[PDB]
Amino acid sequence: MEINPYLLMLNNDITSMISLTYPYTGAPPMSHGTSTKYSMETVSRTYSYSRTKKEVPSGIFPIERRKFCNTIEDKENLEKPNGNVDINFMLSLAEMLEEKMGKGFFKFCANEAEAEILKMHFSKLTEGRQTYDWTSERNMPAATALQLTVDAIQETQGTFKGTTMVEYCNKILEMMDWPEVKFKKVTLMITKIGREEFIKRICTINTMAKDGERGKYKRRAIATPGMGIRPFSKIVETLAQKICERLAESGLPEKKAKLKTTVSSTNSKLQEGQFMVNITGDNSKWNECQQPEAYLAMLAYITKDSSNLMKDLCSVAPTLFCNKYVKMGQGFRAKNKRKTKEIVIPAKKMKERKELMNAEWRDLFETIEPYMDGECCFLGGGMLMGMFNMLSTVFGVMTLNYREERNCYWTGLQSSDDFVLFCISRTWPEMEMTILKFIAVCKLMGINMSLEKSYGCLPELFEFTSMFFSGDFVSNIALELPAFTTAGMNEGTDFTAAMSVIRTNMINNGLSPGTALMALRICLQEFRATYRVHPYDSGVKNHRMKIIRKFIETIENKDGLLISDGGKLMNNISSLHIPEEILKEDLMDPSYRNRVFNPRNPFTQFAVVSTHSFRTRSNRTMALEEKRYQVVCNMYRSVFESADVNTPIGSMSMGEAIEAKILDRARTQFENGIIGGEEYSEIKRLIEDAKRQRLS
Amino acid sequence: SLLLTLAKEYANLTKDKKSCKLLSQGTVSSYTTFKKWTTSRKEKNPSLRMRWAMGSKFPIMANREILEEAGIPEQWEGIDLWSKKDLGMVLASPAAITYWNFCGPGVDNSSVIKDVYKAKFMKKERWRETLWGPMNFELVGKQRRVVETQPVEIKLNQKEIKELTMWVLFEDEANLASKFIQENFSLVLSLRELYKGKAVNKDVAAFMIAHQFSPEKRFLPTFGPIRPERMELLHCLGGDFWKIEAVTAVEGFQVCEYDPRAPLIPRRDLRLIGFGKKVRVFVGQGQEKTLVRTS
Amino acid sequence: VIREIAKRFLEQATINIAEEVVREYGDHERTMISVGVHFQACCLISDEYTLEDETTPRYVLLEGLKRQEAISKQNNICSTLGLEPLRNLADIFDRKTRRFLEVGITKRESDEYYQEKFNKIGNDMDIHVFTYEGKYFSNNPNGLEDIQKTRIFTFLSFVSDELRKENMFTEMYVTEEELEMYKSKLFIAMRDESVPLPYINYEHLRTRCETFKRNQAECEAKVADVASRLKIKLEHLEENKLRPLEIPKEKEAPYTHKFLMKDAWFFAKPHDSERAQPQQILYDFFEAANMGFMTTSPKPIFGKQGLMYHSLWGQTKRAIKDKRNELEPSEQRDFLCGIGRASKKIQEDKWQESREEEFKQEETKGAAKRGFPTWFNEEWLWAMRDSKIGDWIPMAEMPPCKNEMEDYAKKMCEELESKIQGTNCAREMSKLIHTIGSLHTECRNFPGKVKIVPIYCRGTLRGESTDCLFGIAIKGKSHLNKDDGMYTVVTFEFSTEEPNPSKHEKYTVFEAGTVPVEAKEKKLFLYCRTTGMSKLKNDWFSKCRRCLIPTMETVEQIVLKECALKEENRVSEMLENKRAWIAHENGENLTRLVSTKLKDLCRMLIVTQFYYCIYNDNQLEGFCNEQKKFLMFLQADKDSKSAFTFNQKGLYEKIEECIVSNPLCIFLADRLNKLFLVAKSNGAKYFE
RNA sequence: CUCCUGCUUAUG
RNA sequence: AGCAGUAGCAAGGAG
Repeated sequence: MEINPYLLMLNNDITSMISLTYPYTGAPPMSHGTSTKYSMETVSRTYSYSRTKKEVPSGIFPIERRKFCNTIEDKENLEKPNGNVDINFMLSLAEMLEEKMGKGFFKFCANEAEAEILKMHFSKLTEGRQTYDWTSERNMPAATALQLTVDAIQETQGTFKGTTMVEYCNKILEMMDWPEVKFKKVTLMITKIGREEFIKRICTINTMAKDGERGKYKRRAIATPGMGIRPFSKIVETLAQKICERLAESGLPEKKAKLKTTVSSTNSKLQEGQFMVNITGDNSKWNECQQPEAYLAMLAYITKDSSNLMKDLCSVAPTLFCNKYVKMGQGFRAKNKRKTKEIVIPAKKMKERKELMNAEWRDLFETIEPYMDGECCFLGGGMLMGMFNMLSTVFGVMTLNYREERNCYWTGLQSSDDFVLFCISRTWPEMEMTILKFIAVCKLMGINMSLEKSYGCLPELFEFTSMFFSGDFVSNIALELPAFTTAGMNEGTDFTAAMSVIRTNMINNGLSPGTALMALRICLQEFRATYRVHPYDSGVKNHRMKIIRKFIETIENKDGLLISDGGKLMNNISSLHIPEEILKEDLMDPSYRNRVFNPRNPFTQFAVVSTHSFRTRSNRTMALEEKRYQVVCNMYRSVFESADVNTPIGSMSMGEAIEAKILDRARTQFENGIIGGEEYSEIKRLIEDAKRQRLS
Repeated sequence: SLLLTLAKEYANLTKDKKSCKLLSQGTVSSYTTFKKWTTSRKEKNPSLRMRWAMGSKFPIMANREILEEAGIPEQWEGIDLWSKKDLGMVLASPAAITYWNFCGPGVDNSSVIKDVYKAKFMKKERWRETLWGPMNFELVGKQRRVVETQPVEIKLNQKEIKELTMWVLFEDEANLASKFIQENFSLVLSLRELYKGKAVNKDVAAFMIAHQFSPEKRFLPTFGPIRPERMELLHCLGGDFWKIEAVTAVEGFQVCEYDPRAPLIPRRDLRLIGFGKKVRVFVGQGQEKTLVRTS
Repeated sequence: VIREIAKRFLEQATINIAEEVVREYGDHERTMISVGVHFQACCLISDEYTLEDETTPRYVLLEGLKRQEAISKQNNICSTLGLEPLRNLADIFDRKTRRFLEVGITKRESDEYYQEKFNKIGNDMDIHVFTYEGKYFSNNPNGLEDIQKTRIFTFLSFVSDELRKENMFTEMYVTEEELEMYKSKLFIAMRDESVPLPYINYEHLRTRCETFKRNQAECEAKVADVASRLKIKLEHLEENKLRPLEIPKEKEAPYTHKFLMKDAWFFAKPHDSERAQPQQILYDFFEAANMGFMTTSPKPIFGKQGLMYHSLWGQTKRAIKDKRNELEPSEQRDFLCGIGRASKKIQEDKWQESREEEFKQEETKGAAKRGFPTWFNEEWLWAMRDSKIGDWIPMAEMPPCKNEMEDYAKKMCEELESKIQGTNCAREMSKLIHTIGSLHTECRNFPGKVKIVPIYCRGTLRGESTDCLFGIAIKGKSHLNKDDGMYTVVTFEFSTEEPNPSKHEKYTVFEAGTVPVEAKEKKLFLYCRTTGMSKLKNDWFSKCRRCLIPTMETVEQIVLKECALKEENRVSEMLENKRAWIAHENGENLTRLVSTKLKDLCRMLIVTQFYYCIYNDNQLEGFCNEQKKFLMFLQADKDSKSAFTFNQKGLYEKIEECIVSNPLCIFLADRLNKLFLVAKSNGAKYFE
């Protein structure tokens, strides 16, 4: 007897039989070695999709520049993806866009964006993902990168008194006018660097390999920028964020009701002979065919009547994307015929060591050479991952609101790289005409629809952001399994955080109740297996159940114990919002309740109930700056006992209010309190000597 | 400490030049990045690292003087619970945690825990006194809404909540006393008679006041009535293909200017050394003036 | 929001008046708030005590007002007294002091603003400058003792506290004393160079984008794009070219799982609570499973290396006989678990050049291709067949239930839990959890030391909790820095079936001896296999218990959709009287299927989720994407919606690109082709 | 190919 | 040998 699981799809829908075909239970794919060939395929493929040869030499940068707009050499295979944007066509799509809703659209949206840039603190730059710090040329979190950047500003010339977005950006442009910048290297030697290397370094974007990406056989490289490009990108993402929130055919911030309203609305506007065919499309090479010169053209049109500050402030990040550098990873390796000795060639010596590469490496390397730096590469038309995502959706709304003038047209919905198009027409050759006109407008503007991964039907049978919609029923996003148990902090914050994740996946996704009870019992079992705690009735005898089994006769009511201390489960599906202690403190023994909840404990001293919070030991394998900075943190937190809650206002001085605060509470505790001359005069002498020592 | 050694360590740890280039000559903003600065990058597998930590013998960093004041070195059969390695912090085993949980001293703190977590004990009482019934097994569906889900009776808007705790516990560096604050100042006058003398930590006080008053606004899929008592039980009451419900039921003072040589008398004696005097007031983060009472 | 906070600290109606003043001023954004504060400043000056006797007011307000009536009211107040201008329009006129009244409010120390105003007018007007900080620094004529000064310092400390709330410091700037970007030297040559090709500078591009109107020659370029297209859609009702996939016709794929599933044999004993560590289970099975009758011939049946496995098995046999699990260093463990077998990583500091001696280069190949396996059906049908040992997976207890749907979820958990604990898939999950768990803790607690870790389980036999023993595992001195690292495990397995050089391709099968089996005394084979796990793969196999979530999610979607469309609580009989079509036979396929119960369906679902938990590679991921595409085509066949595709050549190039050697991928491709054969019997979009 | 080196007691 | 797939691990140093 042969056996086949997919026969389950012979009498059911695909809304229930699609989690069967997601392998989200096994191990995610990882990358290995270097991330050089992936980036060379991205850059060389980006130049290979530009369809041009017209070069303009640069007088600023020592590398050539290839133009990307309005320089087309029309090859016969136009189905191959092109990277050329017609600016008159897309500005015609901008006027055709704003003429559908309102007249003062870009002025009102640009005033809403302009209202909320001047009221932004620059610490918002530190609430991001991992960035590329150029001090040591590594990948660091954003707080350390802004730490070394602000330390470079205060180290080179003058101090920093900005505390805003605009004066920080003007400080970056002031660094672009500076002739020599001094920063710290290796034990802290202060080195200097000139002017051209600062421009070559401020436009540096690091490329690595994307780890943990489900769904590709071949790996794709991700790129993270520096810090001196980020806040202008925050400006553009706020502007385009307000534009996408104002629109009606976008789904970046409900994604379910809008398709109901466009299916129900556009099916209600048919003739007696017209009908509708929907096409699921998925744009391929979306990160290599969105040039920032089109962003420079459109963002000079959105800001035509906005201000003088915003008109100049929304045309800066597209230029830095127009002259960006691409890192090369860390090189490659070479070995002999015996395969024993293997030298490592870095990305620096790749120019000299050209004679030790494969056929594919020399095919990707000989067609990338005249755009190479000594250590980096040059790109002027790419837009990689980790960049503008809220602004290409505006292009997607522009292509899906086109007017060609019968009475045949289209509509739909756009996402990051998924689009669902609804066509309304009369006959099938006119369907060829309208679909080929959609490929015409997307192909002329610069959006390459993939032909292999696109299809369609007459009713709703489409794919959009991995949610398969049938004719009547609706599937959900396939849930990530390993996000259930990644708390790993405490005996108290592993189970309640698991119930919070089961709660938010129960409310957000479907998560049927028996599946939720099963997942709660599995996370309970790995909780009991991690911390080695079992119920008392089981015969488990390890280094913690001996004490619990020995002292079980001292506890009167047996269900008053905790799960982490030798008790069974009392939380349920209807008890996920209540932790175990608050559910069980009405049944504990008073000796047990007084015994466990002692704040005089050797484990807590040195957002749930804290009674088991221990700290594990650190590892055994920049350490002065955290010493001094955390001395400032413990000091300023010690002076102002309520300062981690409120934002620390006041920027005239810190230590003046500290000294007047120790005089304030020393005099406050003194005058109807202590009353003794040596303590008040002693603290007075220490504060005065600290002020004379500090201020001089 | 008791605010007698803070000036000594303030004197000895401000002897550096670069600390003077930072304090009062540098960036006050970067304290907001000094609080979140540490080199703990991502911790991409924390539960795996906890399984490796609990696989050793002594993973725990515990205090010394309390457990050598009360505890025992080795148990009745060879269970090691101590170390002699190092600052003064001694490694230990979770068998010492359960030994503290079964053979430790007891301190009466029923009213403390049963006054800090009053919102969640109120959730336990409101979950205990409800009733359910039959199910439906029918189709259901509705769009997503923005619902505040907690049965509060004050309903601030996430901006007067920081400002309330700051204008209750330590009113000096707090915030403005604003135009949306006069009724909230009647609330301060009603709440200064509550949180004056307590043994609760101030961050825990900001936790309980920041949680017992705040309607938590969320973006959740709702259906049926949107009454705020049955909205925190949204996960239990209905799903996508099923539905079940059968529920039938005093400083009224002022300041003037900065000039006169005021007597060095702070806010602690602001009432008895009050009227008819130009008495100076030190307002918090650095804004200190000289005060005249205005009728 | 400007309007929300501006309605918080500043008054209600004054917003509209100040906004009208900005509507009479120009394209300016921030000054609203300043003018609004200024207006309430005048409202705090000139409201309550405005010279009530002679009710015509002392403060003639002609600054914040409509820009039509200041000249008329100026010519209505000054027509009796008559004054002289002071080179500027006066803010507020006065008749008690018979002078002007200037109002200005500033942030800084008020010295420089008052000296620049001293450069403008001197002190011949009546200057009133109020600071947010609290400095009444103005002209010598003053207010007497009134609460106008007290309330205006209360109001500017008020508004200044609002400035310190939302970080509004570069927002109260008067235009004469924010809207200018720092025009640098090198960025202005950077933006002018990054313009498109028909443009010269950013100024010409900005004026042309400000002066752009669309035309109707857009459709000339659009139809000119349609003309040079050469693309037609491809239907399915006339050209149903959904052809079967190219499974490679090459050598059959080997058994590539890390352990043994179906060819396993074990020894059972009653389990004791005290002897519970894996070394103590290894020792107790050294007395229980007799190694004294474990005689291995020095000649293997097949394989490559025979002497090293014999000396290594004897070395670990007498090593366990001395009751210590640490192999002493000899040539056998120096050859099997790699010690000294790595490439010399030499940096680019010295190269020691030579005339064509050690000529170094690089080379990459890819992956080897294999064929369709035939050994997978019997392991699938064994994998859902019941074994009499009872529960295998250590599942936790049931919480106490209310009168809610917890009887429904308790019923589903107890029935599906009662069905999956007895199958052999639960035995393999217990094998992976206990074995890779113990190997994982040995990979943490002792690097650099070769351990001897058994391969075992624990299950209930005749009610009594027993444990088993499947193999002997050897760790390979893992130094796991990153998520990879690939430590080498040497596995000695116990088997009770005769080997096969087609299936067991990666083994070095010996012969061990005799085993009595009750129902005469059959043979006993020992297997040998060197392999390698990884650090991330230890967490993803050591936590393979969480396969019940997609299985029970699928079954509960079936049942909740069924009672969702039947509108009646029919659950306990629907879980019994509902068929599921699986397992078409070998000789015939055309509408000859096996309708089974739903409990065998959740058996097969936990089987396929477990095999998804084992064989996760790149190829299974990309193949699962493409089979979701063909599943959408088959759903397009189930309703005859007349779907269409644009290019059916490169699609099969991408599917046939991502099928190389993974046996689960080849098996699901073959069963997908047989799904197309069964679907060809009813719908017409496929081939034979 | 040859020559020299190491602690972390693991419990469904 | 082996893991693994478009390149790395399978200890390090000296000759």
